[PDB]
Amino acid sequence: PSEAGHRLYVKGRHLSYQRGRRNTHPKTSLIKIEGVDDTAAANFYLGKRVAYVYRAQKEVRGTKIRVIWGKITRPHGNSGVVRAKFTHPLPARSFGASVRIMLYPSSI
Amino acid sequence: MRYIHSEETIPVPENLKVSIKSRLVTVEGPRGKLQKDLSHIAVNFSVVKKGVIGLEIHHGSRKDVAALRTVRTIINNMIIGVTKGFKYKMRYVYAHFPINVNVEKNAETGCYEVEIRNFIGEKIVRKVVMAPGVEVEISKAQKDELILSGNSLEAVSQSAADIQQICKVRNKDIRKFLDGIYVSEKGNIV
Amino acid sequence: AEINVEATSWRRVEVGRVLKLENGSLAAIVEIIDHKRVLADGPSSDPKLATPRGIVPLSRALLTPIVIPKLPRGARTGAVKKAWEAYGVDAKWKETNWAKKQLQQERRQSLTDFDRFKVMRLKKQRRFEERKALAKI
Amino acid sequence: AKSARASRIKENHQRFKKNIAGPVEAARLERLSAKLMAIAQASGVKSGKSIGRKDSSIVFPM
Amino acid sequence: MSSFESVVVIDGKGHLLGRLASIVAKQLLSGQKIVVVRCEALNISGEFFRAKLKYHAYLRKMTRYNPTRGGPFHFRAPSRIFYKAVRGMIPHKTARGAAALERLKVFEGVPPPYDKKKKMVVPQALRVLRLQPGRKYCTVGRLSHEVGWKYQDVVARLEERRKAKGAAYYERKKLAARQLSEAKKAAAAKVDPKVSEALAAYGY
Amino acid sequence: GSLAFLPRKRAARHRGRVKSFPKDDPKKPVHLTAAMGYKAGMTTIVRDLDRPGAKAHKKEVVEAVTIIDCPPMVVVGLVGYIETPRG
Amino acid sequence: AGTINKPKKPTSKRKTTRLRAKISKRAAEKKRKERKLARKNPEWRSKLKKDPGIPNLFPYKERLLQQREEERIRRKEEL
Amino acid sequence: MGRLQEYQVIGRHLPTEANPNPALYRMRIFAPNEVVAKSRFWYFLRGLKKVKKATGEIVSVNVISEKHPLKVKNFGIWLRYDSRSGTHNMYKEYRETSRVAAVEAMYADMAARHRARFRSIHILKVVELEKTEDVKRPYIKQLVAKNLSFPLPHRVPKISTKKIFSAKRPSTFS
RNA sequence: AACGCGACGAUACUACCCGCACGUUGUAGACGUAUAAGAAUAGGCUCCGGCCUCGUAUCCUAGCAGGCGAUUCCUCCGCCGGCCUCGAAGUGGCCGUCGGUAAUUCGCGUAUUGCAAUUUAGACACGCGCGGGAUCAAAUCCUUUGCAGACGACUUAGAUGUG
Repeated sequence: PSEAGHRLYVKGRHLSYQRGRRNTHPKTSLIKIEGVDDTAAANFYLGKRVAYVYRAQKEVRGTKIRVIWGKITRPHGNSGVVRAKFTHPLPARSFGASVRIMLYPSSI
Repeated sequence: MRYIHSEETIPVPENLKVSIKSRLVTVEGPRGKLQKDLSHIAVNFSVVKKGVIGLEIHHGSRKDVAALRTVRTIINNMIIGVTKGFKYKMRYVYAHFPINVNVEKNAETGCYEVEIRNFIGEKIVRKVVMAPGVEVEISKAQKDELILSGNSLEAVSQSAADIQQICKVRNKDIRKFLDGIYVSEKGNIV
Repeated sequence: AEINVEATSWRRVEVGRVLKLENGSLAAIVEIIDHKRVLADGPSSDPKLATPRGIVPLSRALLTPIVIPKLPRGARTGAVKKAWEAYGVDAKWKETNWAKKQLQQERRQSLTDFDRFKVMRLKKQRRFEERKALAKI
Repeated sequence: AKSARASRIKENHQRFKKNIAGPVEAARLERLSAKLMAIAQASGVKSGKSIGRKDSSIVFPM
Repeated sequence: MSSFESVVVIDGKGHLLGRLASIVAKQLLSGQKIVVVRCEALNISGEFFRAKLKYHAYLRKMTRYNPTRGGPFHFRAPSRIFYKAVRGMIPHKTARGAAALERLKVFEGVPPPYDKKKKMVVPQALRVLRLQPGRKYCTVGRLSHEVGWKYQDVVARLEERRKAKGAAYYERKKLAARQLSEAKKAAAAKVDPKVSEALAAYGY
Repeated sequence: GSLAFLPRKRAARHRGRVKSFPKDDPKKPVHLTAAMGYKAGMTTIVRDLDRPGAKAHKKEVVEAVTIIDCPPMVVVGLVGYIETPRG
Repeated sequence: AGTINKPKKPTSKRKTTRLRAKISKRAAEKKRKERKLARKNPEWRSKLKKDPGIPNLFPYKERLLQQREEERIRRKEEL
Repeated sequence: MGRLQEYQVIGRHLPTEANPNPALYRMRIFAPNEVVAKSRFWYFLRGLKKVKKATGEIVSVNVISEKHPLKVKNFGIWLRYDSRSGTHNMYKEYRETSRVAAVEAMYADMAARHRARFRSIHILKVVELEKTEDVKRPYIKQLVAKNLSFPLPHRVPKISTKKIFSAKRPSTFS
């Protein structure tokens, strides 16, 4: 009875794309990491890896869970929000969904 | 101009108990007890001497220290009401139609009721219900006069104003029709 | 004539009141500039509680229950120093509840991962004893 | 003409309600309720004394 | 500290309407589920006749041909007033705005499902922390009751019952806390001095 | 017409509903509020009028009256309602 | 008035662009007319203006006036 | 306004054959930097005398600072400001630790109370009041009242602005 | 409100409830998704000693994704029942059985997924199965009625009867 958790990642929320008043740039996404509130806390996570884990209907190679991979690039603003760059831009319906921030590559 | 400090004092007589909670003020004395909330005014209460209560304000404005004046006067009015009481002496006069005033006290709600009849010969009966804690009597010292006494000056004065306002003429001449109930004397029971 | 009054009990800004700064430091008021800024000095020998003489805002400050009794207004660093070790401000600060809370926070922050595991194990033992005690009553 | 929603008219109606219709309808209701009464009287869990459970939403599903 | 929860319950008592609506709307669009209670205890800065005048102008605003469809539906409940504020602050004419409106729930009073849950508070919208002490303010409950809300008294009675139950709960909680403190002293004697000193050095 | 009887629609139900019972207080005796009947017709009567102040006072007036067949109703149930913030 | 119970039609603060321009051109025209009348100027202009003087609430007014006097005599004797 | 320090600027008309060794004027001004110091120096000399930047040179610019900026002083500022009606004299007082701080407060107070601007304000004379008797304004005078001590009622706690939700209702007492 | 809600009646197949096998079944988005006083903020809380900037708090938190056995422990969970409780859109307490359980220490197993690849693991919903219990209904068309009616619609009647 281990009765404990198994989380090795930090929770995060995909908020929106990099955008101006009208134009939006799906290349870069905005991620709010759980617990980070300033640029130094963001600087800790620049370079860390980020995964968007969702589910589809058809199983391809043993699973229905798809993943979109990316990494944290640079802090955004002063509130701890970060910019993330993925292999593919996030689906847009995912504005408000969870992203997993994994601590690798690690520098500590 | 943001005056740093302003202070004022109410002296409390030897025979009263002034219990003040956060901004609730309750005064007990021989006449009875009166309670009032002044939570709408920013003020600090303290004890400066043996029988002196200090009300104080910090970093306030001129309006704020004026409110301090108002609070001091209200608390002193409560104290003197609980010591000496408050008495309004009213007179009813008429030209042709005598005004009939009946005073009754009912067990329910513990209030007094004043019934006024035959004002300018009118067939309407005018009922005025006194606030709780104010006693009204037909006193046999002068004629056509009514004594309205109590502990709360506000209640006493408002009851007097209610009677005076309920007996007022309409569509007549102010200079010719001179009948009604008027406040003649104001003071203390003791 | 008995009056029962319980409104507030504030701590006054005054010459000799020592106040805490968000660096965790202490500084005694030596002069009052306005209702928002004062002149203060921390001459404490402890580097963690030392504060250079200067202007401090009361918004950034927090008033501790320690007051140096009779140091003159506008006293320079030497006088504030002599008053500080004469009154023993550091010992009273250490005995205050705020300093204990800060020390607990510092220990919990400096606590490592193996230390976290040992903390959990020891808390489990102490909790076994606490549950035994609570079951009886 | 005074409106049907005039304050003085409402006060007169209140007095009339309280001093005539009140007593009349009270006596009428006493008699009628008397006739109604005449016609009418013409373990906890396993007994029903303890009121237990018979047989969209307000909360978010977890 | 920017914490994510299943759903946060906000006790609307003492909160400024627009600021609480702004925070709630941002959380909804970020993906947090919110539940606001005591919208009747919400507050609006300014004076009560100012709020009542604003609501009466809102009542003026009406569609001409057929009020039944298309017309501005004037809701008289404080929960629906708060909902109107939040809806005006989010883009309700998009699927994302509709999703945020579906993460938002609002009630009058504290329903029994939420009377036993922890009610949070937002410091950025608290009246005692935001308003200058001399300024005036009004309550959305008074505004709703004066503009046509029919259920002020029922909500007041239900709140009184809930508070009596809460008083009983708090008596039980005080008894439990006394028992917990006693046990901790008794058990301390029967714990190894090493565990205690170790925990004290570690800050526990 | 009057804008108070609009949306000039057919009645949703043939029976017709009360929509408001008189307010209740515990001090009055226990009684029922409403009843039912079937319109049979209407007829003419003569009443010895006692309307003090009327010109037909202490006189015979001819009036039209409606007659409602009212067989006794049977009680077959009891419903209980609670007060909620929604009604 | 019964403004609280029955407010009237609001006075829109949404500026229209037809007027937001009229006011700009009218301001420009007013500035031009001001400059033209200042050019005309059938009224004398002097060189020295009325100096209001030193405020009397200044606590060192006596010393400043004394310095002014001594400077006057020094300049007069030197020149 | 901004960050200011005291500047003395000395300047002179360019030497000529007719008038060698010119008058060598000097004055003290308040500027964010030496560029603005020189610009307003030439502005004031153009306004007063017949010296322009083209025919003049800056002999010296020197940063003068406060002798004792760790001690509290009262300053009296006599100034001119021009509004739509004309130029007005004002004397105000500021309780600060330096002349630059006093002028900071003066510009802020002018902007807040009379909507005056930097080019609309002329600073004639800023003085350090020697004795307490020299204070004429009741606010600084109540600040220099004897045995001054006051509380701080209704202090809103400084809560981190990203701490959106809190479990305990905050207190405004300490 | 024809995309607001409630109570009650009767519900043949279907599947109406239960047990547990799952689903190459859906989800505006589990991963400890843990935490109920009320009330004031120019005051409050309490164990009556005292305490209150501060939720960077409290609980919980170790074991092949959490095995097997032992020393030792009566602690924390869980399911059923019994008594009661909760109606604002309905749940929790105590007791009882049975089931699991590092508060201390130890032994036997983890390898090879090969240097990372969502740690496919939660919830609610719906479907398809098994073996246990329960039940054997209505509406529409049609004829009829005129309390209704442009036509739909509506009030009625049609199984033996006060038809």
